[PDB]
Amino acid sequence: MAEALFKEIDVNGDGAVSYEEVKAFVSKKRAIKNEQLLQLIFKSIDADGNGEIDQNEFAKFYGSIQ
Ligand SMILES: [Ca+2]
Ligand SMILES: [Ca+2]
Repeated sequence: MAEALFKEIDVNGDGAVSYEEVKAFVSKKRAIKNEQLLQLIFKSIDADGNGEIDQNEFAKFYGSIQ
């Protein structure tokens, strides 16, 4: 219900979540192996898609307020 979830999932306190981090987030709710969805969603959720999505990018992406 906020952006804190993005940083919360980042146990490494890096403020960035890569494709793996994303797939893991949803994996915590169930078991759904999506190679295509992961790749597409990875670049989609990532503003710059630079290996991982930064906290700032996620915030601005939340709600598609770009
Ligand atoms: Ca992280
Ligand atoms: Ca990034």
